[PDB]
Amino acid sequence: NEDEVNSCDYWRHCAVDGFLCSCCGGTTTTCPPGSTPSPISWIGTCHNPHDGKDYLISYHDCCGKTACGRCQCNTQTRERPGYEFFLHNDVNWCMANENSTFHCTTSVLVGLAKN
Amino acid sequence: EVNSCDYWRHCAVDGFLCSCCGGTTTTCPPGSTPSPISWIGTCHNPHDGKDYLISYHDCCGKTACGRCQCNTQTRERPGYEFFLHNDVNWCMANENSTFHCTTSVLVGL
Amino acid sequence: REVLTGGHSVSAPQENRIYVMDSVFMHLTESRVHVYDYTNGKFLGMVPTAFNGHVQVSNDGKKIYTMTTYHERITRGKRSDVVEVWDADKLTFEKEISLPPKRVQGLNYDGLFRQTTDGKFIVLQNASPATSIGIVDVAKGDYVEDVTAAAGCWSVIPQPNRPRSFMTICGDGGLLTINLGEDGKVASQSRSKQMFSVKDDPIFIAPALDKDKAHFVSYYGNVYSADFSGDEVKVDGPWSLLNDEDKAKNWVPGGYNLVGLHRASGRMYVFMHPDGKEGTHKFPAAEIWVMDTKTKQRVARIPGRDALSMTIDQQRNLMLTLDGGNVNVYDISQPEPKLLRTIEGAAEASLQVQFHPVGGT
Amino acid sequence: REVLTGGHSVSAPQENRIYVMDSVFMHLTESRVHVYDYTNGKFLGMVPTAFNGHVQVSNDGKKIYTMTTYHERITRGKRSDVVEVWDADKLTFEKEISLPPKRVQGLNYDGLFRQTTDGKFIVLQNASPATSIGIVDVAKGDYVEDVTAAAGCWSVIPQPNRPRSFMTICGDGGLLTINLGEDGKVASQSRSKQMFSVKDDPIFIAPALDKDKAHFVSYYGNVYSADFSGDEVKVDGPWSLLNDEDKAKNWVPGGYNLVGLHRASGRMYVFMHPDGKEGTHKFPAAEIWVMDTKTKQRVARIPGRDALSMTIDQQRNLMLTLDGGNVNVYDISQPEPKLLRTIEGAAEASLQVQFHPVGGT
Ligand SMILES: N[C@@H](O)Cc1c[nH]c2ccccc12
Ligand SMILES: N[C@@H](O)Cc1c[nH]c2ccccc12
Ligand SMILES: [Zn+2]
Ligand SMILES: [Zn+2]
Repeated sequence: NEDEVNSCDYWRHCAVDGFLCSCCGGTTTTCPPGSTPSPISWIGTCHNPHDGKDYLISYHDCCGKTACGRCQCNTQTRERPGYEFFLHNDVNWCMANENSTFHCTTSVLVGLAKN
Repeated sequence: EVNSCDYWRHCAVDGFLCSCCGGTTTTCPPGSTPSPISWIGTCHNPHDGKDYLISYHDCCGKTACGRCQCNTQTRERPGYEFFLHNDVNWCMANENSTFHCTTSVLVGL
Repeated sequence: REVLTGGHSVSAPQENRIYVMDSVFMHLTESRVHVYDYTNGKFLGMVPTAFNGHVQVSNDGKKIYTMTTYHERITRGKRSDVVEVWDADKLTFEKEISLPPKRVQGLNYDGLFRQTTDGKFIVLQNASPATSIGIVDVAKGDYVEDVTAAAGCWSVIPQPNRPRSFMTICGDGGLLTINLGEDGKVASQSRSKQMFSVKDDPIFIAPALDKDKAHFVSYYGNVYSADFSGDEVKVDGPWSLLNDEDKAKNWVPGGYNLVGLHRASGRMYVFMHPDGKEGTHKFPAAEIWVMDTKTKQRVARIPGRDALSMTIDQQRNLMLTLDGGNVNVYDISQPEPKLLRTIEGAAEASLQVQFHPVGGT
Repeated sequence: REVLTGGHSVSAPQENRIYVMDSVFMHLTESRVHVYDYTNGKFLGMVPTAFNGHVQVSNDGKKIYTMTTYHERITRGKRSDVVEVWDADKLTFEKEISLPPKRVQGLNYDGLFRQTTDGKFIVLQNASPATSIGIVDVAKGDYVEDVTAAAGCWSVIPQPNRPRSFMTICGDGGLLTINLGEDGKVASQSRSKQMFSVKDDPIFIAPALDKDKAHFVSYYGNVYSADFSGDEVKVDGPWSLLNDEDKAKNWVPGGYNLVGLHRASGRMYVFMHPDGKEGTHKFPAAEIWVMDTKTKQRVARIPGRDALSMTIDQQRNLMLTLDGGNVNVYDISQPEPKLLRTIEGAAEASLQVQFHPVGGT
């Protein structure tokens, strides 16, 4: 449901800080045209209500275009400060891209979490 | 107010008033460069009931001030009357043309 | 389980796309083009355009052209003025074309960044404050001509009936026509008779452009015309947009890209407001008036929704209007425009919207 | 008759000045620092900081330092990460210091861009994403050391009692202390014993910093301390911010630069909100709590005004708070803070405010 995935409350968006790519001309798992996926990201686990399982989500950014500005989220479930760096979302996960300009952020399902 | 777009001498300002940006009507905010050229307007001064020629110099080389945005158009004309036109960047002849704010400089009657 | 990928094309067909040029004046170094689907208001993507970008779409619909300025350190360092060619479907950068450091920095009037009818040349306004028109050869990716004859003139009006001719409005109230050779250099030129009094009845630069003629509205609500169907441009006017009741409440035009022409019907669209006087020429539309250019009579008047700029699609009989942030979509197949939808928050500070071209003519 | 002049200094004395770091997240390539007079709310000037700038004022009060990233074509082209030195009174650029292309890009926590107490070195956080702490010799205009010993740690807490020493918080729940030599290169270091459980009681990075000790608050409302009166850092805690009534309402801290210490009194200031749970650690303040760090009891609670970040001036006994756009000025000379004024529209998206230093170095 497009409306549903475009909400900060959608289950897999539980540690998104940035603009949802699905509102920026992309989808939950594809960058808007002309923006580049980040090879690195912060990660978190989000509880899936539909099956009651926790999933590891990789919060990759799309990079190399200026701020999308749509559907800004600042959710912080299980987010931790930078001394747990890959759980931290107050940094630009485009930081190692060929162009680090932050465009939007995605929530990519990796697989089931460890219980 | 002098920080209002309704202030008499701001009658052809398209931009941010420098007096709201750390400068004054006739001084650029610190670290912004005065433009040598400008658009010109004629504005009525209520204090003495006379029209004055006003030179709308910009201050340049810093990004947009963002404060006290005005879009007044008294005696403003299109680009074929080039120096009466205020929809172009009057920082264009500066070393760095990034637009910061607009001043309202009294030339005379 | 999933992998984030790039390389994707715009999700909606070209025929659904519009381009909202967001100056982002409050942060003008981050201007951009927002691409929207006009049928449903969906945001499709964007092209970043640095400081005070300008945009057009190639006549064949394959490419987006931007014009902008960079500096090595933004507010200091060496300047680079460029045209960029972007793929329209992938919204990716393809090519930079170097310009001399004098391209116009100004609000997004259509006439500052245009192309020849044949699509082979981009034609742009320079102001440094020295004025001329610059010519870019798209095929070669080169700046090829600087039109000195255009000093003291402003803006580019392509002639749709010729492959590589355009006009500009001169400070003496006449028009200059430039005809380019196949190399993009000036092959010939001509000056019209005086069309309007610069002091007494200045025109807005935005043309209501037909295939072989253009109309212009004045600060006081008169209409002037330039017919370029023959070997030389023939000028006429004024006729008034205003009846006696109109004049009594001081109705006049106001806006930026404030007029349009529906070529099949000859209807001209104009943003108008009451209580006109010195300084109101850029006021938001109280109304849109629809004028029959053959009969010289108003055929409709509708609420303006505070619009400032418009554009017309001939093929689908559509008019878009823009109030700086929101885009209104109108069906103009009938004399009374019908509002279809409003796209809210399409931009923060836009004075220009354009349709993706459909067909190639 | 009048002439436009430039070259002017900031109109208010240094003692009146504050710095609001505006990320402008919606247009993050046009971040900037806004300079305000806290006594009257007057806007004094600004320093542009390109993409996601960071800022601090030199300890001697003479210069403003920024850290930012440029690219040759903003969204493409070669990257330049830099520190810039700006004159504090003229708000003009003086020099650029080249950094390796890994300076931290992130929100403006104080600890990402700091200086040694002596002011000789700028001390900045890198992430490639491997973390290290970069050292810039200001006078030489050079990046002189990369403290890769801080891998797996985050943020810089200068020791205010030593000239060229700082601490960072590590993934082992302890602190790492670095002492620099005369040229800025690492001379010695030590890790503390474990201060907090990373899994069970994570701390906010923002220190409530005394001259010889730092306090930290946790996601669950506990307080930890690191004492650096000597060369070995001694750690303690937790003690709870919360009484039984507080616990019953699930009060917890929340914010960014969310704590402060008034050194003369030992009062610690913390942003708090009720109904705390997982995910609320960045929520705006419902209240500011004022704690006596010696007695470990709350001495005041006041409305938080939705603040997220704060800073303290020791000599004038002031606290500033910031909700993202507005700055509140409080007199904290007594246990109960007194609201003096609010500066509205100081920024569009700021999480950091700072006073101009007044002590001297
Ligand atoms: N998900 C992140 O890349 C979006 C972001 C959050 N905070 C930032 C600070 C700077 C740049 C990007 C970000
Ligand atoms: N007073 C002018 O320089 C401000 C301005 C108006 N329109 C612009 C377009 C581009 C850049 C600056 C401007
Ligand atoms: Zn679960
Ligand atoms: Zn008068």
